[PDB]
Amino acid sequence: GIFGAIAGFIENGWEGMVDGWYGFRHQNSEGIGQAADLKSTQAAIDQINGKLNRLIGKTNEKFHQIEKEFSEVEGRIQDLEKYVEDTKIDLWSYNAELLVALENQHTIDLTDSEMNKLFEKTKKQLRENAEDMGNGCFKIYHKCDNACIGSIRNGTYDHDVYRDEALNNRFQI
Amino acid sequence: GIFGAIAGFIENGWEGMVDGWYGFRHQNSEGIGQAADLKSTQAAIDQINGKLNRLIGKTNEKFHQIEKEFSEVEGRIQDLEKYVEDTKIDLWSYNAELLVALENQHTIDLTDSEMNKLFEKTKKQLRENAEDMGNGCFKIYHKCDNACIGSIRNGTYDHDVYRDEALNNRFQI
Amino acid sequence: GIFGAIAGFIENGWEGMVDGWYGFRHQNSEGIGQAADLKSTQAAIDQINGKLNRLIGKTNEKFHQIEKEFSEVEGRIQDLEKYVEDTKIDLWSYNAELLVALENQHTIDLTDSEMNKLFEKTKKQLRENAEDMGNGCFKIYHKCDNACIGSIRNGTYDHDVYRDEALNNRFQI
Amino acid sequence: PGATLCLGHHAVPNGTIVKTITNDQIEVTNATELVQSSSTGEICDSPHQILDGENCTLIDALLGDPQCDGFQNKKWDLFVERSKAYSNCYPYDVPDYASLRSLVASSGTLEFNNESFNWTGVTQNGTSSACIRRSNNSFFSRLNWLTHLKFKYPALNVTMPNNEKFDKLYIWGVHHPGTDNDQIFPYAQASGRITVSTKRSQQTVIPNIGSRPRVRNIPSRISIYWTIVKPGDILLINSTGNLIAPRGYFKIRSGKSSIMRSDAPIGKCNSECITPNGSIPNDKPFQNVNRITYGACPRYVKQNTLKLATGMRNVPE
Amino acid sequence: PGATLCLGHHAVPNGTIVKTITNDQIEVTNATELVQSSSTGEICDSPHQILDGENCTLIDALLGDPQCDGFQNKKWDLFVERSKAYSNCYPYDVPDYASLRSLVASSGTLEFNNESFNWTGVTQNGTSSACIRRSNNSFFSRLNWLTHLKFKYPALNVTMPNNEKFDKLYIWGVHHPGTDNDQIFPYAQASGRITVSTKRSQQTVIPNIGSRPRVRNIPSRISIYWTIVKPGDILLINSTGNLIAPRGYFKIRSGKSSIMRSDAPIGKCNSECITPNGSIPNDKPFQNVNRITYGACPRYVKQNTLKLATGMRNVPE
Amino acid sequence: PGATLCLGHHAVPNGTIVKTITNDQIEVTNATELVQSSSTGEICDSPHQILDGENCTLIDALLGDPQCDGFQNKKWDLFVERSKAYSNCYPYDVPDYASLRSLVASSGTLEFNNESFNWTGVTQNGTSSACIRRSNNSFFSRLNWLTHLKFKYPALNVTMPNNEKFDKLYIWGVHHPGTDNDQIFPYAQASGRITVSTKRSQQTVIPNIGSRPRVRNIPSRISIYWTIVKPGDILLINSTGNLIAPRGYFKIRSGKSSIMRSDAPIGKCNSECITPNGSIPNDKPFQNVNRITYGACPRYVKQNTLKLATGMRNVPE
Ligand SMILES: *[C@@H]1O[C@H](CO)[C@@H](O[C@@H]2O[C@H](CO)[C@@H](O[C@@H]3O[C@H](CO[C@H]4O[C@H](CO)[C@@H](O)[C@H](O)[C@@H]4O)[C@@H](O)[C@H](O[C@H]4O[C@H](CO)[C@@H](O)[C@H](O)[C@@H]4O)[C@@H]3O)[C@H](O)[C@H]2NC(C)=O)[C@H](O)[C@H]1NC(C)=O
Ligand SMILES: *[C@@H]1O[C@H](CO)[C@@H](O[C@@H]2O[C@H](CO)[C@@H](O[C@@H]3O[C@H](CO[C@H]4O[C@H](CO)[C@@H](O)[C@H](O)[C@@H]4O)[C@@H](O)[C@H](O[C@H]4O[C@H](CO)[C@@H](O)[C@H](O)[C@@H]4O)[C@@H]3O)[C@H](O)[C@H]2NC(C)=O)[C@H](O)[C@H]1NC(C)=O
Ligand SMILES: *[C@@H]1O[C@H](CO)[C@@H](O[C@@H]2O[C@H](CO)[C@@H](O[C@@H]3O[C@H](CO[C@H]4O[C@H](CO)[C@@H](O)[C@H](O)[C@@H]4O)[C@@H](O)[C@H](O[C@H]4O[C@H](CO)[C@@H](O)[C@H](O)[C@@H]4O)[C@@H]3O)[C@H](O)[C@H]2NC(C)=O)[C@H](O)[C@H]1NC(C)=O
Ligand SMILES: CC(=O)N[C@@H]1[C@@H](O)[C@H](O[C@@H]2O[C@H](CO)[C@H](O)[C@H](O[C@]3(C(=O)O)C[C@H](O)[C@@H](NC(C)=O)[C@H]([C@H](O)[C@H](O)CO)O3)[C@H]2O)[C@@H](CO)O[C@H]1O
Ligand SMILES: CC(=O)N[C@@H]1[C@@H](O)[C@H](O[C@@H]2O[C@H](CO)[C@H](O)[C@H](O[C@]3(C(=O)O)C[C@H](O)[C@@H](NC(C)=O)[C@H]([C@H](O)[C@H](O)CO)O3)[C@H]2O)[C@@H](CO)O[C@H]1O
Ligand SMILES: CC(=O)N[C@@H]1[C@@H](O)[C@H](O[C@@H]2O[C@H](CO)[C@H](O)[C@H](O[C@]3(C(=O)O)C[C@H](O)[C@@H](NC(C)=O)[C@H]([C@H](O)[C@H](O)CO)O3)[C@H]2O)[C@@H](CO)O[C@H]1O
Ligand SMILES: *[C@@H]1O[C@H](CO)[C@@H](O[C@@H]2O[C@H](CO)[C@@H](O)[C@H](O)[C@H]2NC(C)=O)[C@H](O)[C@H]1NC(C)=O
Ligand SMILES: *[C@@H]1O[C@H](CO)[C@@H](O[C@@H]2O[C@H](CO)[C@@H](O)[C@H](O)[C@H]2NC(C)=O)[C@H](O)[C@H]1NC(C)=O
Ligand SMILES: *[C@@H]1O[C@H](CO)[C@@H](O[C@@H]2O[C@H](CO)[C@@H](O)[C@H](O)[C@H]2NC(C)=O)[C@H](O)[C@H]1NC(C)=O
Ligand SMILES: *[C@@H]1O[C@H](CO)[C@@H](O)[C@H](O)[C@H]1NC(C)=O
Ligand SMILES: *[C@@H]1O[C@H](CO)[C@@H](O)[C@H](O)[C@H]1NC(C)=O
Ligand SMILES: *[C@@H]1O[C@H](CO)[C@@H](O)[C@H](O)[C@H]1NC(C)=O
Ligand SMILES: *[C@@H]1O[C@H](CO)[C@@H](O)[C@H](O)[C@H]1NC(C)=O
Ligand SMILES: *[C@@H]1O[C@H](CO)[C@@H](O)[C@H](O)[C@H]1NC(C)=O
Ligand SMILES: *[C@@H]1O[C@H](CO)[C@@H](O)[C@H](O)[C@H]1NC(C)=O
Ligand SMILES: *[C@@H]1O[C@H](CO)[C@@H](O)[C@H](O)[C@H]1NC(C)=O
Ligand SMILES: *[C@@H]1O[C@H](CO)[C@@H](O)[C@H](O)[C@H]1NC(C)=O
Ligand SMILES: *[C@@H]1O[C@H](CO)[C@@H](O)[C@H](O)[C@H]1NC(C)=O
Ligand SMILES: *[C@@H]1O[C@H](CO)[C@@H](O)[C@H](O)[C@H]1NC(C)=O
Ligand SMILES: *[C@@H]1O[C@H](CO)[C@@H](O)[C@H](O)[C@H]1NC(C)=O
Ligand SMILES: *[C@@H]1O[C@H](CO)[C@@H](O)[C@H](O)[C@H]1NC(C)=O
Repeated sequence: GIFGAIAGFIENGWEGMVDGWYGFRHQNSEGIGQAADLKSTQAAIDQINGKLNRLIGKTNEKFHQIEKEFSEVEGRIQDLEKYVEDTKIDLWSYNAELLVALENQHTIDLTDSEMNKLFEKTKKQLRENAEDMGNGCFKIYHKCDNACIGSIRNGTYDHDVYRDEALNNRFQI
Repeated sequence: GIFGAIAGFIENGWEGMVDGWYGFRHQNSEGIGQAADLKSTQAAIDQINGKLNRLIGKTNEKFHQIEKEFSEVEGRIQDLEKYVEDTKIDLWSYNAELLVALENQHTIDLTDSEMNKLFEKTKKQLRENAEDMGNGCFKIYHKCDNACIGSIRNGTYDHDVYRDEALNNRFQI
Repeated sequence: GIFGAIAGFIENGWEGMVDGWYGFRHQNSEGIGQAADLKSTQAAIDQINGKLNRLIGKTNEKFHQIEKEFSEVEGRIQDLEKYVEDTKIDLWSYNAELLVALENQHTIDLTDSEMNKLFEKTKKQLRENAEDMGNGCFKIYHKCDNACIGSIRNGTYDHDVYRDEALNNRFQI
Repeated sequence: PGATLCLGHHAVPNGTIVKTITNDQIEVTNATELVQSSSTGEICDSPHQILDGENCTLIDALLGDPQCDGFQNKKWDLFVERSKAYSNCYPYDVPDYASLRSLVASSGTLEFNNESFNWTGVTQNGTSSACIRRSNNSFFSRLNWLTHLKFKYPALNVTMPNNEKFDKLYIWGVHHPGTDNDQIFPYAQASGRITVSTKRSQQTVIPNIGSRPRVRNIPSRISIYWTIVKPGDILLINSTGNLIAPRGYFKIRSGKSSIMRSDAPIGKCNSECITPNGSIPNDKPFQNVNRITYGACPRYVKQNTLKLATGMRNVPE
Repeated sequence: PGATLCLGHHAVPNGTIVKTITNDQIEVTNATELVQSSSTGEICDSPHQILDGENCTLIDALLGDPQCDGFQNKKWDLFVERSKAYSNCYPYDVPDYASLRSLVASSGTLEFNNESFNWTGVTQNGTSSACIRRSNNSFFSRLNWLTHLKFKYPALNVTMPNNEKFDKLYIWGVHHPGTDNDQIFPYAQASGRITVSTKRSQQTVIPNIGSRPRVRNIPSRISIYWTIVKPGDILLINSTGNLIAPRGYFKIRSGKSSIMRSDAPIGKCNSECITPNGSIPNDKPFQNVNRITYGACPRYVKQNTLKLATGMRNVPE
Repeated sequence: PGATLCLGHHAVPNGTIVKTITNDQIEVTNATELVQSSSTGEICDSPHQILDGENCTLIDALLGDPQCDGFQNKKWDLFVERSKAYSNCYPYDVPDYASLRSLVASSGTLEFNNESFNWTGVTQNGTSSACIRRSNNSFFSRLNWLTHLKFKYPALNVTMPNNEKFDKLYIWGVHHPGTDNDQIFPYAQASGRITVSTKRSQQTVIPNIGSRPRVRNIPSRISIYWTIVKPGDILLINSTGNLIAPRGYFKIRSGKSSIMRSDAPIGKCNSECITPNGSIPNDKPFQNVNRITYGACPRYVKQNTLKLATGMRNVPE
């Protein structure tokens, strides 16, 4: 939410992307394609596994404790026993509620951040050869076949190769 | 703070904007105007009401508890009673302090984020017809009357209509 | 991490920058230089000192408490004493662990944010006279001696002075 | 010429200071208080059932001290004891006073059923000048002071089964005589012994003859004890003297009931949360009025104010 | 013509609802449960040593009630008391029953060493029809009921030094006779006194003659007390009657041992965390099965579900 | 040609590892320790008033055991009991030893005012060979062992009003004789009874004659009890024998005072926070030295280190 990509300038997610969390869709001369980005996907996943490592399978051994149910009315010492247990349980119940609320807010934010970082990285890569349409798509102003698209996804795209073609197309009348 | 807009590249807020939290000021041929943006304003407000729903009117019923003042010196059991209550109160006092510090830091950050998202959204909308002056204002390089400005605020501005005019003005000598 | 600059589009830090946390490296006609930015550096440092003011030297006076070791087997009341202390210690141990994890995540994020804000601020300042290479460096398309660089660092750079030179160089064939 | 379009945000002339993680003082456009710090000074009589003890402690109403006759069989969500309260009957003590008070307060009722104990061979209804009821020498309404019949006090061996659904609470006592005469006049013999037993319990108590400092001209004391009898079980009272016997039992319930020491007046008003200083609103999540609370209440914290920002950072013109 | 390149993220048809700081309901692609809310209903016999009490309380096994003879010298990580349990020996009570239970449960062993106390001039091994062992009148296996020899019960003054490395735990008692005959038959004289002392402790106990409601046809009672003797220190038993003497001592250990009330069956399975409802998995950090736990367990919370998001916000087509 | 302008951040050759929400090991440029884990091993004598008990427990100094004569009327913020401490007077016990220790430690003073009790008809100042003071048979300095005058010990009925602003604390005792001779020699009669009463309290205590294991050649014991007397109220001592009477009262204060078991030496140094292991700095918010603390101290946590990052993520060349 806090970065503005997921449920923001990206209108919706893609149900047909099942091999990654983030990726690329394109239209060119050779057709309409989809490929997942592994690095952004793994970066989000590693962070979420980070939180899980701290929460799953981390329990604390306790043995002899106080009594916590009673068959007899006894007064003062039993009031104290009950009160201590009730106090404890509210404090942990509070910790659990807060914990999940903050972690969930952070997970939503870091997943939105990875989307944004992928978008920005791709924008810089394209230099003057493309324009941001504002909905997470770039209009690329040169012929860009499947090898060319592939090169943008793998981080090997050389903007100098197409720059002349692109400026001619962009600053046309 | 963390996004750099409020108390950052935006030099100050506007006291004369009383109908929204975020908005637009413009100078054109027809004069100097101000209009609030409702969507960004409501997005920030909904999140803050979010926090309030979790904090206001959510109290916990407690009934018979332990005694917490004493007229007699009694020793061991009274020490334990006092110590339990003192322990409890410090833990809740800690929870309350931390809670407000984190929420306040988050509120400041999410309000800064909404400013930033509005700014970015407007920048993309303008395409090549405007430049970012770095203080949250755009220089628009075409004639832009009140209907045109209105169209940028409502998200209906078509950059293609003015693009020729704008590039001619931008890349002049 | 969450902004994408430190350990992101900036490939690594600079060990030879010892007078600030953030700064500028340049190559021009007059050579290759380095200068730290004081404002971004102080902004990060003030926030971290912020956290330290809340954590260092803030301790709580406690005096007569309960007993916490025992030489005798006594049963019920001793079970309660031990259980209260054990309960307390786990709750504080939890508070300390969570506190440091959140603060550390926030410190990493706000330091990344200051990097990003400096970068963005510099980008806006350059207007159409430079391009973002995607690795935190700008290619500046005009002659830019040490006074000119100095002017970008001090926030006094006037982009209009060089704009003609720069557009001619950028949109060349 | 073209146009200029500036993006921006609001501000206010009068900001408020809040704390954050990185800064103990930052100005925001608006904030709200999370710590409740004031009461009206009244205990609201709704929506909880409030029983004002007035001149009576809970224990005095339990035993049946004459100025507490109005409390008979009353219930309460919250019993309020006043600091002006005082006893005006036979001087007495309760080993574990605090526990008896607590378990009665928590039960939340003074409902009393009379029982007909077979007290053959003793004189019932012993009274004193220390416990005046309706201008006549009297005693605790729930207690039955047994003395001699024709200068003989034979061994008592009286039984009472609990065939009910609930626990019965029996309240009873031992007369500790001040002098030899205070033992001879009522029991016309040397010493008493009291053994109150059940299938699962036994309490045994010896009177100790001896002068105590006078309270309402009386150097003797009564010591009060109690016994709970489960369904199926049976009370057995065995006595050779000095027994302050029960006239029946109290019902013991479980529920939300309690007791609070307070000198705040009771008002005609509706508030969910009660403190000794008066009722308090419960909109806020925290309060610094009193660690002692009853009802749906904010949690007690040491801080007197905690501001939650409800607006952006304030950056005025 | 050129090309279009769209950046994006996945989504799923079936999202789940989670809570956040700003929103109580937001849909994410995936989540996992942090509150464990179910058991199989069995207490797993591994990897903790479980001792099923069956018909016996811990205290009945301690004293040596005949139906608990199988428990002699057993150890346990966790002792499980069943609600069907019942006593079948001489009726008795324990002042501070709860503390004795607790310290024995915590010690985690019933290891008993016999000692030869010099009981010259009394008759040992007194029995009753209330405590049947192998179709014969018997008594508690760890206790030694002393009566008269040739209609005389002289003063006992018996000693036993602790020369061991560990604390010894001595369990002993006082016979409270129901009637005059229950005092004359066993001790053939009027009254007893028992003083159990060490260098650092003394307990003294008077028998009180008096009828209690019959339990297994017996109106008398035994009252059970205990004494810990440190290394270097010495036990001293001084008695003129009514002593239910120890036959030796129990070792008292420290360790991880405890006790739990539960009617759940014991199963052939391996689980680290035990509750009275049965064992539970301990993958999750929180649980709402029972506040009573033994082992490596999730912490008890009031909430029945807490979803942690493990995916981005879900924004379907 | 133009120019290149690179934005960047610093780094260091020697980073440190910290924990975050998403990663248990991330390298930052700098960090600081939040858990204090060391002491110098000394208890600093400033700025709190430290009273080193040396060979004396608090209770021995209270009673007035001869080797503790130097403690008379001393005050303390913190009383330090040493494990080498030992008693060297008449053997004694205290029912609720722990509570008496605690309330005296918390009061923080041994200030004692003598009072002139009307002990007519008995002999004062009884002594023993077990309690040597200045090479002569003596007794506890605050206690007054009453014996017979001309082979008669009449009934005592002595009174003492509290007309002060403060609560008085009275310390007193009962002599439990070892044998018949230990009762006849001092009181020249069969049995004692002690009843210490106020308007609001009564304690009554019977001596029990009986041999205890010898401690400093003595098979008798003294049992120590206490009584608090409010302003307006009156102490009453009623005795027919075996009374170890008070010579006056102790002031009981409220304040910050306490007691700590420790074998650490006292040093000439200034530290706000004391543990049994020695004083510790209190810059850090947490500590893992000891759960037992006195003063302005970091809170005790189970962790031995917690690093707070004070720098950005370290990403070296
Ligand atoms: C600074 O920030 C705070 C928090 O966001 C704002 O304070 C809130 O302001 C709103 C609107 O002005 C208040 O809403 C009103 O609440 C009434 C109930 O108030 C009582 O009960 C609540 C507990 O729920 C307590 O917090 C409070 O102290 C009161 O005791 C409603 O009855 C009101 O409803 C009115 O309008 C509706 C129409 O929609 C009608 O249906 C009603 O009949 C009625 O006429 C109203 O909703 C709210 O109480 C405030 N909250 C808090 C926590 O204080 C400030 O407005 C803001 N300041 C500025 C300058 O913007
Ligand atoms: C929604 O989000 C959750 C959390 O990220 C995902 O659930 C996890 O999914 C993975 C993989 O499917 C699970 O991993 C498996 O764990 C097994 C052990 O499971 C038990 O123990 C754990 C405690 O550690 C409990 O949480 C759990 O309930 C079980 O009782 C391993 O044995 C599995 O290993 C298998 O593969 C490896 C090969 O790498 C082999 O070595 C093994 O032999 C074996 O064949 C496996 O690692 C994990 O348990 C789940 N975690 C939680 C917390 O539930 C969901 O997948 C995700 N949903 C979707 C649709 O993506
Ligand atoms: C890694 O990160 C940490 C935390 O940011 C840095 O450590 C701090 O460094 C500063 C400066 O070097 C230290 O400041 C000094 O504090 C002195 C008091 O120290 C004692 O008391 C504090 C409690 O308040 C304890 O934390 C500490 O352990 C000591 O027991 C002052 O007296 C010093 O003042 C000096 O300079 C001023 C001039 O401005 C003069 O007025 C004084 O007379 C004196 O000469 C000084 O302020 C600070 O103590 C450190 N804090 C912590 C928490 O450790 C590291 O510097 C940083 N590492 C790197 C490599 O950058
Ligand atoms: C100056 C002075 O005090 N002299 C006492 C004298 O008071 C005392 O006699 C007793 O005095 C009290 C008043 O303080 C009562 O009048 C006692 O009478 C009653 C009572 O009201 O308490 C009468 C009552 O009917 C009795 N009830 C029963 C069931 O027996 C009780 C009861 O016996 C006693 O209260 C038990 O403690 O007494 C009156 O006895 C004499 C007596 O020795 O001593 C002078 O020194
Ligand atoms: C109808 C009725 O109950 N009448 C009682 C009659 O029971 C009672 O006699 C006693 O009865 C019980 C059964 O309830 C036992 O039979 C008692 O005998 C034993 C016992 O088994 O308990 C015999 C045993 O050998 C004795 N052991 C020793 C060491 O002395 C014990 C022991 O003395 C007593 O249990 C101590 O309390 O007794 C039997 O005595 C008579 C007795 O007065 O009263 C009728 O009213
Ligand atoms: C070998 C052996 O122990 N034989 C004992 C013999 O010790 C014992 O006599 C008593 O011995 C102790 C020493 O252990 C003391 O000497 C006792 O004398 C004193 C005392 O110092 O304790 C004298 C003192 O003046 C007395 N004070 C008062 C106020 O009366 C006290 C006091 O009476 C007693 O301590 C009370 O317990 O005693 C001395 O009595 C004899 C006595 O029966 O028994 C042998 O077997
Ligand atoms: C024991 O001492 C008390 C205190 O002097 C005596 O009680 C006083 O007795 C007189 C006359 O009987 C009363 O007027 C006083 O009010 C009593 N004062 C107090 C404080 O109780 C008591 O009589 C003495 N007891 C015996 C048996 O002689
Ligand atoms: C005191 O009263 C009880 C109750 O009536 C008597 O105990 C009963 O005695 C009969 C015959 O001996 C038994 O069958 C009953 O089972 C007993 N009932 C209970 C509840 O204990 C007791 O005998 C009386 N005591 C004396 C000494 O007379
Ligand atoms: C009861 O037994 C104890 C233990 O044997 C006796 O105390 C011993 O008595 C001798 C000689 O009088 C002393 O030297 C020992 O030091 C004592 N030992 C202990 C452990 O106290 C005691 O005398 C006996 N009591 C009676 C009244 O006969
Ligand atoms: C990009 O990467 C994929 C392998 O992941 C490969 O199939 C494709 O041909 C690559 N294209 C270019 C232009 O590098
Ligand atoms: C934009 O929206 C406002 C209504 O909110 C309307 O008055 C204005 O005319 C609109 N202008 C255009 C160009 O859509
Ligand atoms: C920029 O600032 C530095 C002083 O910090 C100065 O030495 C330099 O000459 C300045 N240059 C310009 C062009 O302002
Ligand atoms: C309560 O006691 C006071 C003072 O003795 C008296 O004036 C008032 O009338 C009493 N009220 C009741 C209800 O007994
Ligand atoms: C109990 O009552 C019975 C029968 O009247 C009698 O034999 C016995 O002595 C009494 N005991 C006590 C302690 O009152
Ligand atoms: C409430 O009453 C207590 C009495 O102990 C007092 O200390 C406290 O200051 C009062 N608080 C308020 C807010 O009136
Ligand atoms: C437990 O008691 C029940 C009911 O009396 C009986 O059927 C069962 O056989 C007993 N088991 C043991 C082990 O004593
Ligand atoms: C203790 O035993 C001794 C010696 O047999 C005897 O003199 C004394 O009276 C006994 N006391 C008690 C309370 O049993
Ligand atoms: C476990 O047993 C307790 C018995 O008090 C019961 O209240 C609770 O609901 C049970 N919980 C589950 C999850 O079976
Ligand atoms: C403390 O006791 C020891 C050992 O008996 C002795 O050497 C030392 O002098 C004593 N100190 C005081 C102050 O009594
Ligand atoms: C208390 O002292 C009085 C008067 O001397 C006497 O009559 C009575 O028996 C004494 N009682 C006790 C228990 O000492
Ligand atoms: C402090 O003393 C305690 C004694 O129980 C010991 O266990 C602990 O390890 C000591 N800690 C340090 C840091 O010296």
